[PDB]
Amino acid sequence: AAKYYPAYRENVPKKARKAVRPTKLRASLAPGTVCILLAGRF
RNA sequence: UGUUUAUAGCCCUUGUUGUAAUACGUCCACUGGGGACUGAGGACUGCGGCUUGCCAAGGAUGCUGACAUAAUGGU
Repeated sequence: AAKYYPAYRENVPKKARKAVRPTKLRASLAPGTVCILLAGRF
């Protein structure tokens, strides 16, 4: 099959059960809101 | 000074509004937030929920950025 296999039987990680679910933003950050930038260049 | 709701009212008992409210106690296998520390394990098995796939259910993954530097780290 492949060429130059590693001399170590690879350790596959255990199947994680972390499912990505949609972020629930703050109830006060509706579109059209005026906001204040705290960090960054602005 | 003396009296008995009058041109203020109060105290006691009962009825009512009443299945009154609140406080306190207790409980919810009811629920909304904010912060902190930790991520041990390493294919598959298990117990469960959902609808075979999915799942927060036998231990962290995902999306990114900066720097790739003495920056982290050590002496």
